[PDB]
Formats: sequence, structure tokens, C-alpha cells
Amino acid sequence: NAGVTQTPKFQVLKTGQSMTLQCAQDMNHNSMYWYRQDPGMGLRLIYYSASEGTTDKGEVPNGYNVSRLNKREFSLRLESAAPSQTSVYFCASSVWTGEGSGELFFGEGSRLTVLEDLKNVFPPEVAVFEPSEAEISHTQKATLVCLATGFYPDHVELSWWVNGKEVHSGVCTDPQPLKEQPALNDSRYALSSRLRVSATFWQNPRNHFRCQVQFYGLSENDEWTQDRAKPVTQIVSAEAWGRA
Amino acid sequence: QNIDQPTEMTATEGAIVQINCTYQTSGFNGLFWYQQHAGEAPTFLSYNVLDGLEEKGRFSSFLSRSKGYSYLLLKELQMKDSASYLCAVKDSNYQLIWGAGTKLIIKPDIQNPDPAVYQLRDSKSSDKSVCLFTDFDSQTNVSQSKDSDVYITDKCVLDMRSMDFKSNSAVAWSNKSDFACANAFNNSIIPEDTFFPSPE
Amino acid sequence: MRTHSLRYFRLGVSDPIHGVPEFISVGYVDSHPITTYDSVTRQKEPRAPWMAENLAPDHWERYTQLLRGWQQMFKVELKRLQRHYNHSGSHTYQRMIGCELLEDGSTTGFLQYAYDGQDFLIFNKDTLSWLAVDNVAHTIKQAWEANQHELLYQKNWLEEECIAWLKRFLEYGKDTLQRTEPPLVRVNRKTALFCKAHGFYPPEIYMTWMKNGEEIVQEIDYGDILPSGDGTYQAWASIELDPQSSNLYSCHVEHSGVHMVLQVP
Amino acid sequence: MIQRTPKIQVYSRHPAENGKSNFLNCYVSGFHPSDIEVDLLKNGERIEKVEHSDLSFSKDWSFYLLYYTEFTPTEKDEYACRVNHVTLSQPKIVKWDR
Ligand SMILES: COC(=O)CCNC(=O)c1cc(=O)[nH]c(=O)[nH]1
Repeated sequence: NAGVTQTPKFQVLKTGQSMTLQCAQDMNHNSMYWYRQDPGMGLRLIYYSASEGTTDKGEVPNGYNVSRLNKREFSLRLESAAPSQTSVYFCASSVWTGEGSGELFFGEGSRLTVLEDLKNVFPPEVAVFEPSEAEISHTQKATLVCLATGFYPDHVELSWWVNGKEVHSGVCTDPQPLKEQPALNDSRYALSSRLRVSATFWQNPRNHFRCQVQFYGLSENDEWTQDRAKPVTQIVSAEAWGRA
Repeated sequence: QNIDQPTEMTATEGAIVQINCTYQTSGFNGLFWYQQHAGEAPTFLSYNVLDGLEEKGRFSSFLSRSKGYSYLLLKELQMKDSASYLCAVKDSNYQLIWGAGTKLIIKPDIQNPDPAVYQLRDSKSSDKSVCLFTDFDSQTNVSQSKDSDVYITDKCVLDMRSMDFKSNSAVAWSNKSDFACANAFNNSIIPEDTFFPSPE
Repeated sequence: MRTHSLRYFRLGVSDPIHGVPEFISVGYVDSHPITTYDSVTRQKEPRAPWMAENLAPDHWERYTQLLRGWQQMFKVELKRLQRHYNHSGSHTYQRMIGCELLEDGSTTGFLQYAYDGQDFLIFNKDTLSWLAVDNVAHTIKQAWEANQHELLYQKNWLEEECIAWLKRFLEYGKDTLQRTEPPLVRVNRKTALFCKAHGFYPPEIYMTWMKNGEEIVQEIDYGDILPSGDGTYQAWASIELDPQSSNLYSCHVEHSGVHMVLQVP
Repeated sequence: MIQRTPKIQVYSRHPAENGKSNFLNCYVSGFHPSDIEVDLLKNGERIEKVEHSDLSFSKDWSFYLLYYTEFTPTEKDEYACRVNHVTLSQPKIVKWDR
């Protein structure tokens, strides 16, 4: 009962590169769809398959092709990636197409960024900053801050780890990244997150805090020619210990 | 054919909000509402094809075919309702026309505001100084930096579940020498009673 | 405007003869086929010239995809029916949906299914329920009535969408659909008197015999309204002559607001 | 299972007159299921160039068809329509009567 499963979650591409997005549904549905979502407008259908063995163009089919391999799978193909294809792609399915009131079931989405060259791709710098002593004495709470800075494109997942376990309570991460140079079209990004715990928890010297940023970047087959290190997919982290 | 809904709406926790959707389409075979949390998949909320109001928990959806308009009504708003709400209409050829979506922002009800600007501890691996504006009321707005070497993030709501406690905060940082938390949020209108602890 | 109707049929056959299509769907405005699709061509095509002339190829492409999906749905539904009937061999599944726009401005709408050419399920859009003829249909009714939204969608399509399509098609083909060709009526002897009309459009016509000013429906033999092949129709009605007494027999024909009387000398 | 036998009616498009061109119609209706074979006969021989409309659907779930051919009625020529259906043990021939 996985519903709709699409991969990959993130992908950076050079102009002219090929790419295939996978999508499978285990709901025994007949209709499957591929959408792209862009800021400022509604979902636009690329291709759809009303039933197994038939496909048809949507509203924006140019630059894409699909293959309804079977009842379960419906792949999206970008043969020659273009910068205009930078988008978040969503695969969906429904029981039938001609069913009037049938709703769509969506996959998690695939974020694609297509770049003329990869020389502006950077992993994030990650740093943790320990709580203010004035906050501790004024509120009996302690806020740690994690800063992920200088990264591009915006393909990151930030998480906090307390004593080897990932935590979500007491955590707030910026819902949108900050452009470090708002005027530039290719500006690198910054992202902040806070973890707030009680003063008692922070003052245990054996409590261990870690902020972790998974970055999705280049892979083996991506050509690299710059002087700096190749910005491959990687995890960058920083840590702090509690202070008595 | 076009679908129209407001770009953004802001309401306070516990209140009621009505998200409008008007459509002009070639025929009509039903109107859908979907909820989409940031970075996640849209999920189905409701379907209306005849006139009237249908309730589903805290959410109710209304439709008037003659006026070509529908609203999604959210009562007793909670922070988890913060999301984009998408309306979509099926036309005479069973094609879905999607609205651009309404981003719903929810202001938490801050029970005991304690606005303060704190200096976090430096990291030995970073040249940055970090400042935290926190515990202010939801009416306060955080303005972006007007200094090119100062970075200021928008306000964020965190929830300490074990203590049933919510608070707003925004972060500012820089590596320049004249940077100080006393002046980091000078471009924002901050509460008059904002606590600035003495520097060391 | 006279009364007009739009309706779409579907036919599914479970074990068809090697040449026969598994699935067929045809639409009609009143007596004129307007569209066709089957499992062999896999294409929805116009069957009236005024349909092809007013609907762009974009329309036929979209509905070709819909009919291909509706074809697979129909096969799945027929498979379920025949398994639950525990029937072997070839069996038929049929569907009819449509609407009427009456002369006085009122509207009707209907949707029903048949198995082996007999009523199976009948939709009531006022009570939003399905009438089941047996317990196989009763099982389908309970599953369909559990999906309340689909019932509402069908009510809206019958009352709003179908009527709008019909008005659109009536304008497209008004030269054909809204014309009037009056009948040519004659009487002859074959003993019985035969009142015969031909060359008329629309096909709706009322023919009856009156004896001394009174109508005896039991004594009259009514013929079918038949297509002549040129777009007009023909019909007849006969009554048996009394050999022992003379009476005043007169044929009465009613067509498109005009009444005719042929008194037999 | 209820199978319904075809109703077979043969007639001319216009009131027939000898030596005047016309069309011979064979209207087959009310049958179920849909498979059916129809032939127009001239003196007992099948006519080659015979046209027919597409299978048509009636409200009562039965089907109907119109087979037709162009001809000229003569005094000596006799015409008929031959129909075979699953409800028929042998082909049923209906002659054109006028
Ligand atoms: C359940 O919704 C419908 O039934 C929609 C209306 N039918 C059609 O639009 C239609 C077209 C056609 O060519 N054949 C057919 O059976 N139905």
C-alpha cells in the first residue's frame, strides 16, 4: 500500500542531458498522469495515460515523452534537458479517467534544476551555534541555530539529531531558502533552522546535538573541470554538546 | 477557460477562513479542492458538483454553479492547516483546469510574549556572528536586511510539544566587524519592550 | 422548437465472433447517429456531416482517448456480471444515457443498463438511487450507491451537461433537425382500407382511422414508421371494411402541427 | 436468456411504378443479439451491390438495420429479403409485396 512512488526526489542537469523520471502505483489504478508545477500558475499536464496501452499529450508535451510500460508504471523522459524544464514534476494516478468524481492520487514530487553549466553548483557550509546564556536565564529555554549557507541549487534536506536520534519536536526550519544575493538570477542560497530545548536538557553535559544537511548534487558521470572540489551529492553536518 | 483564487491569505490560530475559487470553463463536471503542504504531494480534500454546502470535519466546501464560484471553509484554524490549497474544475471534456493555489499562513496565538534579541555563542568553525530575535507576538513583521553583508531570515513558528509551547523567531547573521545584535534587526519594527541583554 | 433528444449507447459482448467487435458506442440526436466508436477502429468518428464540420480534430482526439478508457471499464464490468451470474458463453452488456429537451422547455434525463438485452439497472436522478432487477444488479447497486459523489456527477451531467450538448448539436444540424417535410398521404384498397403516408420529416407522425366520426383503436392495424433511405420516412394504418353495411371511414394524419383528413367516398 | 427474432419489412423508397427507378429497402429491427446476416434477392439470386446502414440501437435494447439497393421494378421481376439469425432455424425469406 505504497500509493504513488516516484524517483528521484532531486536532480541537477546540464543543458542537453537526458533524464528519466520513474513512477509506479500499487493501487491497481488505470489512469496515470505527469504534471509540472511552477510558481505563479496551476498544475499543467504534460502527458497522461487514460488506461494501459494508450497515452496522449497534455497541455505542455513539447520537450517530453512518456512510456506507459504496464498498468503500474508510467515514466517521464527528458531527452534534451532545457533550462525551461526546471520545475517540480508530479506523477499522479486515478482509478479511471472517464470517472466523473474520481480524485487524483499524487506522488511525492521530483524537483529538477537544469543549468547551462555546473560551475555554479555548491554544497552547503554547515555550522551550529550554541544557545545564548542570557536566553537560558531569562526563559529557562535554549535555542540552538544551524546555518546552511552558500549552496546551489536549492536541493537540501536539513535535520536535527539528538543523541543519535532524529528529532522534529522543538524544530523550525525556514520553509523557503534565502537568496544570498537577491538580485542575481543564479544566487547561492542560505537556510536557517532552530532547535529549542529546555534549559535542563541543554545543561546535561552528555546530551549531543547535530544538524545534518543532505545535499543533492553531481554524480560520477557529470563532467567536472573547475579548480575547486566536485560538488557531488553529500552530507555536511556540524555538532554541539550540552554545557553544564 | 481560467480558474482564479487569491495568491495568499493570512489568518490567526483558532479563527475561521474562507478560500474563494471562481471559474469560467467550457462546461462543468465538478470542482475539486486539494491540500498541498510545502514540499509535499497534494491530497484530495473535497468534491462538489451540485449546489450547496458539504461538511467534512473542520473543512466544508460550497458550490454555486450559476455564479461559477466555490469556497473552502476552514474552522478553528490550527498551525497544521498552513499549506497551499488548490482548486480544480473538470470541464465538458473531463479535463482538469487547475487554479494557481492559495497559500494559507496561520499566525500562532502567542499567550505570553517575551520579545528578546539574543546573541548566540560563536562557533570555532565559522566566522559568523549569529543573532536570534524570538518570543515576539505574531503581529510583528521581520523585514529583510538592507545591508548586503547581513542575512536575515523570515519568522518561523516552532512548537515544543512536551511543554505545549509555541514561539516565533527569526535569525540574523554576518561576518563583518561592525555587526552587533543590538542593531541586527534595526530595519524591522520590533516591540518597544524588546529585551536586549547586555554584551560581554 | 419540437422535442429533441440526445443519447449515447454502449454495447459489450463477452465472447464475440472472430470478426465482431467486443465494444461499440454510438451517439444519436433524435433519430440521426452523430458519433461512433468500436474496439476495432479504436477511434471516435462523426456519423453526421454537420458534426464533422463543427467539431475540430482536437475534439475527436480527446473523446477517442475517453472511449478507449470507457471500453476497458465496460469489459471489466461485463466480466464481473457474467462471473456473478455464473453464465458461460457469450453475453451482452448495454448502456444508454441521454436527455430530452421538450417543446414546452422542460427537460428529462435517463441512464440505464441492460444484460442480455433486458433491463439490469435504472438510475433515478430525483431520488439519487439505482433500481435493481435481480440480486446480481442488487450487488452492483450497493457498490454504486456507496459512491455518492458519482451519483451527483451523473445527476449534474444529465440535467446540465447533456442539455447543453444537445442545444449545441441542434444548432450545428438545424438545417436537418429543424426542417419540416410534410407527408404525401393516399388511400387505397387491398378487404381493408389502407392509409399510406410517405416523404415526411420528422419521423414523428400520428395516423388513425375514424368510423362515422368515432375512433376504434382495437379495429385499426398500425404500421411502423420506416426509413425510406433518403432522410424521409413512411408509415401506414389499415382498417377492415364491413361488407354488410356502408360506413363513413376517414383517415386522420397529424404531423408537425398540421392535421389532415382523407374522407373515403 | 431471452433472444428476440428479427422483424423483416420489405418496401420501396417511393410508391413503385414499373419502369421507373427506385430503391428496394429491407428494414430489419427488434432483434437481439446483434449478429445477423441479410441479403436482398432478385428472382431468388443474391444482389451483389447491396448497401446497409450501420448497426443501430433502440431504447428497448434491440437493434435495427436498413439494407437497400437501387433497382427498377418490372412486371416480371420478384424481389425478396433473406435474413438469418440465431433465433432462426433456417433463413427466413420475405418477398416484396405491392
Ligand atoms: C458517466 O458519464 C458519462 O456517461 C458521460 C457522458 N457520456 C459520453 O460522453 C459518451 C460519449 C460516447 O460517445 N459514448 C458514450 O457511451 N458516452
